[PDB]
Amino acid sequence: MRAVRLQEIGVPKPKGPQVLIKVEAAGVCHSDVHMRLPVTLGHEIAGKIEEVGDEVVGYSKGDLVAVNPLQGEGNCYYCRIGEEHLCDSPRWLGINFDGAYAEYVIVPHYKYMYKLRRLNAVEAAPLTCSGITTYRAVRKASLDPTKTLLVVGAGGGLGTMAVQIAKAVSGATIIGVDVREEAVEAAKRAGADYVINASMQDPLAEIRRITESKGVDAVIDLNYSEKTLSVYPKALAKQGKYVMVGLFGADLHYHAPLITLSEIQFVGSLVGNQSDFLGIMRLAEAGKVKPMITKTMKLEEANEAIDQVLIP
Amino acid sequence: MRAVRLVEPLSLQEIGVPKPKGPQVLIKVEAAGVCHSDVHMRQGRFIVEDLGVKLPVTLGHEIAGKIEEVGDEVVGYSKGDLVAVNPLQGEGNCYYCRIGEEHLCDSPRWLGINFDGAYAEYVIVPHYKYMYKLRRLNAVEAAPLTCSGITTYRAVRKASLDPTKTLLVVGAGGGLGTMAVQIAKAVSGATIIGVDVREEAVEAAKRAGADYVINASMQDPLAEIRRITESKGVDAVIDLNYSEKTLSVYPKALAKQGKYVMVGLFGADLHYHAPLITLSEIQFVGSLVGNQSDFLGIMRLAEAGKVKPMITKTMKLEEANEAIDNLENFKAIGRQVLIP
Amino acid sequence: MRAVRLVEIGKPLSLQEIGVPKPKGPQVLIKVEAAGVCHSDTLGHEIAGKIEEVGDEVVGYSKGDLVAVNPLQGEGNCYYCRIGEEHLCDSPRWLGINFDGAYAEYVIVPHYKYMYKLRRLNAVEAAPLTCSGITTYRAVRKASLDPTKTLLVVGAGGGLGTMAVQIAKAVSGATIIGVDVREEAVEAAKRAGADYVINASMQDPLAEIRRITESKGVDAVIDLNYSEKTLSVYPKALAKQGKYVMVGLFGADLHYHAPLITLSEIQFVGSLVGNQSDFLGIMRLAEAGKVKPMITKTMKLEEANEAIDNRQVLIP
Amino acid sequence: MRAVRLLSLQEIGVPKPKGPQVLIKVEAAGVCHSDVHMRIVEDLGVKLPVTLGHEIAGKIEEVGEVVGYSKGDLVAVNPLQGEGNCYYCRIGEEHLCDSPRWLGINFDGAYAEYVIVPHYKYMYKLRRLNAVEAAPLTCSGITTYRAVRKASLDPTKTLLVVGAGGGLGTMAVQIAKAVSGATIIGVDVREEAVEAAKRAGADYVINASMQDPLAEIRRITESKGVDAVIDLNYSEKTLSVYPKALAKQGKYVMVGLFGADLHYHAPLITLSEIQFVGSLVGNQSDFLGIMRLAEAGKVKPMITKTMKLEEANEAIDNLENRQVLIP
Ligand SMILES: [Zn+2]
Ligand SMILES: [Zn+2]
Ligand SMILES: [Zn+2]
Ligand SMILES: [Zn+2]
Ligand SMILES: [Zn+2]
Ligand SMILES: [Zn+2]
Ligand SMILES: [Zn+2]
Ligand SMILES: [Zn+2]
Repeated sequence: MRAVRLQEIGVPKPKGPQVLIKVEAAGVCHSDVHMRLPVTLGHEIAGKIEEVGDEVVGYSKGDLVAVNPLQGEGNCYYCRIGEEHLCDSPRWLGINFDGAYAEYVIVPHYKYMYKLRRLNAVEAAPLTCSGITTYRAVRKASLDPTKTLLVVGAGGGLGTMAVQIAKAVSGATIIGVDVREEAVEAAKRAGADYVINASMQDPLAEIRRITESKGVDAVIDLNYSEKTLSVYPKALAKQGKYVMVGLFGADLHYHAPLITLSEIQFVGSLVGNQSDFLGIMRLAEAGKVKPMITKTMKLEEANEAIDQVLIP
Repeated sequence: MRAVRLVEPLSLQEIGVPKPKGPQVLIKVEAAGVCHSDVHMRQGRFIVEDLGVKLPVTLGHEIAGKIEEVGDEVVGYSKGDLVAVNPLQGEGNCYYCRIGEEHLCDSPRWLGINFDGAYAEYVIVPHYKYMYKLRRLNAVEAAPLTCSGITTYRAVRKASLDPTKTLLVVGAGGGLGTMAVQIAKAVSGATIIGVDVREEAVEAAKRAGADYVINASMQDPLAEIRRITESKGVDAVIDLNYSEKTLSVYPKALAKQGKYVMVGLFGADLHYHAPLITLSEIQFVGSLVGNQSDFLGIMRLAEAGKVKPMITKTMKLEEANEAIDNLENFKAIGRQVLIP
Repeated sequence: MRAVRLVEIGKPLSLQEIGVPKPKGPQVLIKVEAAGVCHSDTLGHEIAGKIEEVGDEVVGYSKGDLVAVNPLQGEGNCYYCRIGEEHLCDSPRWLGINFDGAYAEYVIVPHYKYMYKLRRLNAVEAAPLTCSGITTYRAVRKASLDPTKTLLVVGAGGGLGTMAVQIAKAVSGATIIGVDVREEAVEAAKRAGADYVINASMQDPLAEIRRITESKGVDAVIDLNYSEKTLSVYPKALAKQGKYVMVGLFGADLHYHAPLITLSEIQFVGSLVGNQSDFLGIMRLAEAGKVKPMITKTMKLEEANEAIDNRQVLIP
Repeated sequence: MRAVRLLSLQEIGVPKPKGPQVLIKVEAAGVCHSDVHMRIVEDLGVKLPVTLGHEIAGKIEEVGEVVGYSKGDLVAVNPLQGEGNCYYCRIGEEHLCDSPRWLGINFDGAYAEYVIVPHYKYMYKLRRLNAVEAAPLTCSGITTYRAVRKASLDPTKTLLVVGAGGGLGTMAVQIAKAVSGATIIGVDVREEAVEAAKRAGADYVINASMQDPLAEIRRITESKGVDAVIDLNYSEKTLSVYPKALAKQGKYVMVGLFGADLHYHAPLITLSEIQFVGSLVGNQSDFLGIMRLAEAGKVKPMITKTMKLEEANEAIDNLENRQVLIP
């Protein structure tokens, strides 16, 4: 089979709880940029089951599935308490284990799969990464009907998904902020109750009016920047939670007395566990959260994409 | 009655004794704790602009004493009862008051801050529900609990501890530190590591109940923490009275999902690389005071003897300015309590 | 002013002519525009109207303001008031129960903090929320729902049922199964947002649930105005770790085999009213249109006895 | 090797550990009332014969992929292991798995000289405790630790432990004392039991044979009642009496399998927001918690009586009328 690695290799044979998948969709995201041994990339997997190991239960050849790529070894503290995404020595498909940048891919254990019924491989693949990430980020915001949330860059891919999830799972008031009329509009279509265009308005001033000067109870900053970190924490209400997600090389700078006086919290997040995967997939399969705007490409265009869902 | 008040140093005035009406309670002060917060008060910063403070005002937010007279609406308390008081009282209408976090009230009634406090012979408690009847503790032992006790109790709760976790208490040999160690020992089951910089402070942390203690002046603290936790790091850090140094050092001891609980008002900034926060799911959380639930918790622990009173130094009401000076010039080791 | 009051147990309410209280301090005098009436029934615990006058200590409210009121107010000193669960206060001040209510032209609200400024809703639309809204909002929270769970609402086509369906739909992301006992009630459950619906008087509820949940059962059941029948049937639909939230006051007992409880880690939990946080939540949702007002029937204050005889909203 | 299976003593072969499996040389096999019931097919899909013993502790004889463990290590084992695909396994509640692998129940247990642990992650290296002290913790320890967590205790609350002087009761008292800060009231029916509850750490003890327990509980709690009751091995009597001691919002944590029904007036439940919650076993988090406590000496081992592997049936008989078998 073909395989873009960090070639023409052989097709692994599934044994035990393993499952061999015929890749129908291999998502690509900025994380693949940080990657670029040998190792096949592709941590956003979706496809049809080609063959299952003798021990596999509940799945048959032909089944359409999406896969949770981050799998813990089980013995460490994080695996034991149920936070395997924070495993000390994880098995990460497309990162430290061969991924979906190929015609076929092996899933260590069948429990990490999710049978697709409503979505197709292309619509699901991105959910195994951005979906899990965003779903956990909303969970960390600790929202309820009495609260108001601010989603930064609400008109982007991650932003609209965050708005959709928050609207489908919390009942909180949602304020989306972006910088272009188009994005602001995308944020509104995602379900934001209020939208702000930082390019035509002072977001803080607008947020202060919307919340009657209280500020927001949570901010979800997906793919934060030095700019966002210096601006949006100012919008936090007392006890507000600033949920940061991403890997940009920037530092958090905040006056300590402001944190203690207002009991604010800065919380980080990046990926997610089986519970997060189950949640986003149930939502997507129910249509409560729509698939990301996607652009399909060929497997050979992998490098191009990195320079988007690849279809073997 | 006599009363030391902030008029613009504090001045000893001779004002009248308020008469309790309705739910109000008149208390004959037996103990008036003094802490660094009173230094901020005397400096003005932190009050008139934001806290609605209107000079002159009797300071003293750490109250304990005997009930002198009660309002006709007061229920469950009688003259002669010995009580401690929760000084932070919400107005009720704001969001924080509605969700039960009145200490974060938009316009609180704060005894000793924007309402007359205990630096006097008598003090009025707006509503009797803010008191706690003492049975085991005396006024002197209880007064500091209304401030440092509530604060530390809440900080421990924010650490989200459980039997599978390990906590690090920074400056574990100090007043606040030993209190945090004791509370964590009594309410969580977590492994407790105390760190300080002096042999006597380190020993005090041990006596407070710490499972492990570290003298950061002798051993590299981070390396010892890694050894004790077998490279995992700690699940929480409680940094009471944080400094520029502690904030730059201890967050590095955090395990994945670790929570760094900062308490205090020192003029310093938190500086941390964002990718480190997201990769490890760490959290930086602030705390300063506490609500009725926090007060209820610390008083129950103290009354049961599960948490010991702070090392105290009793002084007279007229020595209020002196007590506060000892705090400005950091020459006041030991909780100073005024006995009117 | 006019005011229908309970002058004698067993006997009917009497329309007396008492004086209009004068608001002092934090108190607020409301010109009643809507006085809800429910089975729980100067009475009137479902209050909504315009502010007539405010006490000298009132802040944030002015005469003319349209407001809804949380009738259950704690004394503050007891354990429950201290931890923020004042609805379970040991000696509460309950408007319309042990304190004069809204069955009159004017009513005094002990403290302004218990009010909520109406901006989208009118008095009639809001009054019911101060009771059924709070109750249902808290019941949904106790169900501990999330997107991977499924909720069963019993009697989902009724007034409380449709409200519970709407709230669960607007705040949880959970799959919702609604069941009731007559077609009009069933169709109403669908309109309320239930993903699946069932008529228990026409078919066996337990088999359908099994099918829908693919034999897992439901993660939570909210049994509004439970009965001897519901309690003997629906707990059987619970999945492992399922929570059975019972709401109501009917004279019936809960009877369940203990081993079934331990083996599945199920929980039976009761709920009846709610606190300031629940009131804040339901008002926020209603004012935002995320949950619609109850179907109401307006009547006159004089018809109090009549209404109790038979959502009916009295209007002075 | 010898092995008492479903009881008969057989002479079967010693399995060979492959992959993540671990072969343990059993040094302690706890026995509890659950084995009375064992001695399940149509349900748990039990394929007879099967070696009992779900309370495992011993030395690692051989490791299969195994990482972090070596031959000679002393370990205790979490016997309840989920298959992974079901809802409960996915959300981290594998003890409630739809099709679990349960050592000593539907998989060969410790009633033998050797036993296979499917995956090494279910073990816990012993440092302070010996095999005999640890074995019971894999069952009663996990169970009681989870029951205490379900009580939702905190320093502002008070807990009542029923039968506080028994094996499970003192365990519950000790765990609650070490992990919550709640005030603890232990109740029992004999002077000696009441005494055991006190030594366990109870702040207050009640001899229900001398004083009316509900009355004493009200006096202690100043008429509020308790915020939680942990009723380990409940009976028809406990369920009819103690729920009356619950304060508003109180949680009645029931644990056990006795054939009794819960009977309570609904209005009482709704008016007080009380909760009846069941529990029986526990997950990896529960195992980690109880073992950390025990290994730190914060919770003491159960009073134990060691016996021979061949006395398995006798041990179970004794229950029908903490015993640990030593191969
Ligand atoms: Zn990705
Ligand atoms: Zn791991
Ligand atoms: Zn102080
Ligand atoms: Zn307030
Ligand atoms: Zn009503
Ligand atoms: Zn109360
Ligand atoms: Zn057992
Ligand atoms: Zn399972």
